[PDB]
Amino acid sequence: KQAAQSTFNSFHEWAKQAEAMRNPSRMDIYKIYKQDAPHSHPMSDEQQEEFLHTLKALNGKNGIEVRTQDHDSVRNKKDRNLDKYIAESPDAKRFFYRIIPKHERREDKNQGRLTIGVQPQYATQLTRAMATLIGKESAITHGKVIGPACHGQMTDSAVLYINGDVAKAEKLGEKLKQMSGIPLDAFVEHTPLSMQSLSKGLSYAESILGDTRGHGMSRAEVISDALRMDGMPFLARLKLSLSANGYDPDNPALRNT
Repeated sequence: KQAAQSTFNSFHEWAKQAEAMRNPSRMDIYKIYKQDAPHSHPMSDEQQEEFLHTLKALNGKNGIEVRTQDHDSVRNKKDRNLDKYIAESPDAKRFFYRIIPKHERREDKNQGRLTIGVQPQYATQLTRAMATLIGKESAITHGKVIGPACHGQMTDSAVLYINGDVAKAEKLGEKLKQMSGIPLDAFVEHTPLSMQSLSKGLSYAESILGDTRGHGMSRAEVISDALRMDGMPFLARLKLSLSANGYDPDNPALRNT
């Protein structure tokens, strides 16, 4: 409720900035969300290398696999050789990696997404904790982490994809924090627009209908719709656009009902 209010208000602010623009495109609206990313200076060269080496060390152990999310690798079924990709790809420090359980878990059409924000110096530690948590918790279908050169500069540097609701995410979040060994001050105070803050560095949002546009683009498009409606206050149009698009009109982070 209080959670819902803070979340809606950041969504509404975003929407007002979109509304102030002249004939804004969906992409324009989306860039406002992208522009609001945290902007940490990257971890050092050695820290990046330690990150890649940890990925390779994690891959294939304790029920976990790590695969590049590089599109070319994926479609060619080449994403199954982590060590070779890191060795050769000039994008290895930049692209996303997914952390998956050895035995694939079916995704619900409606998933929760837990976004985790730590200082880039702790990315490796977080990644280890994510792998352990994914190993143990079958509610989590997979995780993803951005390459070490970009960790701390994206709205989505680290994400867990969860079959479950906000309560399940809260529990996994508190679990992640207590088990990671990462100092509490090292979590980054930042909540992406229209996501619900669970605690410092932990933000939650829900996706529907098997959506894969991503949280920013999906909520950007709710705003576009509201802008296209007429005859009602802008505030009511946003709430109506949320409902009509399947989200909770009082908490844009959540599915409707």
